[PDB]
Amino acid sequence: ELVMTQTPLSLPVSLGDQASISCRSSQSIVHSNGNTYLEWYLQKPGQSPKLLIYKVSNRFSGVPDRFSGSGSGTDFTLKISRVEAEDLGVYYCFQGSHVPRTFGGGTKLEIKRTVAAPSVFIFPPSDEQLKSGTASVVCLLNNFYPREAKVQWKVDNALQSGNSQESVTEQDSKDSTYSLSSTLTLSKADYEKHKVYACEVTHQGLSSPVTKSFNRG
Amino acid sequence: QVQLVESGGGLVQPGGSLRLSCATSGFTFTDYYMSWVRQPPGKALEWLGFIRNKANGYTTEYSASVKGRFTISRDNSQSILYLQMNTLRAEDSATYYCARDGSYAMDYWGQGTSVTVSSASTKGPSVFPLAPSSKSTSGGTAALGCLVKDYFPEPVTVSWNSGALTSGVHTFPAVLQSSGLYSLSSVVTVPSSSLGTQTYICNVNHKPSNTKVDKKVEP
Repeated sequence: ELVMTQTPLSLPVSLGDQASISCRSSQSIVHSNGNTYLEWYLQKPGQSPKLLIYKVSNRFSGVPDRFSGSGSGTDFTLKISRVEAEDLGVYYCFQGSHVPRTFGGGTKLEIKRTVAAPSVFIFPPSDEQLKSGTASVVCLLNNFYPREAKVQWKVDNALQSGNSQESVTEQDSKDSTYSLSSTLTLSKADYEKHKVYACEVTHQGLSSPVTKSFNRG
Repeated sequence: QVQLVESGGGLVQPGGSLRLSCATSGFTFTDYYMSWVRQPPGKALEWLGFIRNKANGYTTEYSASVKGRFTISRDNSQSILYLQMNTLRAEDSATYYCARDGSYAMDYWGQGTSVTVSSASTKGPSVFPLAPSSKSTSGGTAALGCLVKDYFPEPVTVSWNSGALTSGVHTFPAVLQSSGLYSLSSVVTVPSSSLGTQTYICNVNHKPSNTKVDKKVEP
């Protein structure tokens, strides 16, 4: 029956600031003994979840005091103050009073910083891959912020659609920036048929869109 | 000194079975409720169930999504926790974690174990170099890398110059292509004036298919 609503799903915030996450339950969860079993966990990329807060406001063993939880009955809150790189990850509230126990939907906390332009690069397919009848052209967008960025591929000036995929790294631990790779996949025959391959980047860190290219020649 | 180590995960055909284990140490095992939680790639944590402690006869509880299919059990003499998974579906693919239910919560967690359910066979990856084309802008730093294409299942690991090269390295998350195989690229920055004089090698390791390739990225 019980439902755990955690918001916001995503939450940007800059260094030193305060982040607050909410968690509501469709139904009260306090025990007769006065104990409220509402917890807060942090899961950093590639790691297992780690306990932060237990029984609404108790702070676990290796947790800096910047973190603190509060709340009553059906409304609970987690407040982080003076954020910093480390704090990056996904936070979850969890109700352990009722069975089945349940996790909130999660909150991805990201570090917001000063706009940075990406350094752009393009890579032609290796002769080695062409033998297989496939040509992958790669465009790399390095160290930029915000995450938002658009990448268009142009082959002999003609815009491409439906044959590229993008992949984004996690916010760098040091500088808080992202990196992105866009791969355009064509058949060998199609690649040999054209000459100019260009990667055009649009980002709120570039006055006018940057373009990198090469000639199959 | 509280530790939990899981094992047992891997690739399994659909409708198949698998038993996950979590060997614990550093605390009185029988005193605690123990839980299993899972996380599908890119999604939220999901509670699967718990098994009670000695004072409660080690009875079990389950989430609605696995009740009837997954069975939790424990070997108290060896202090091992188990998760028997039957009639496996594709949506059961995820990283599974066991947790000790201490500190009035889930205070110590396993390192997690990956489970992939699917009929697709173990396939090694093709490794191609990513090198700057004949046109190398008159800048300063030159990027280079490796394309690790069409492999299954995850995951792949990549390093440069036997770990020697680490700064400015970015190994992207793998994406599932139009077909069903995965692929990812790893890249690294370096000085434009260095591409030729020095040798850059990307070490691709893919345990699921015993592949270990070292691709020399030549200009």
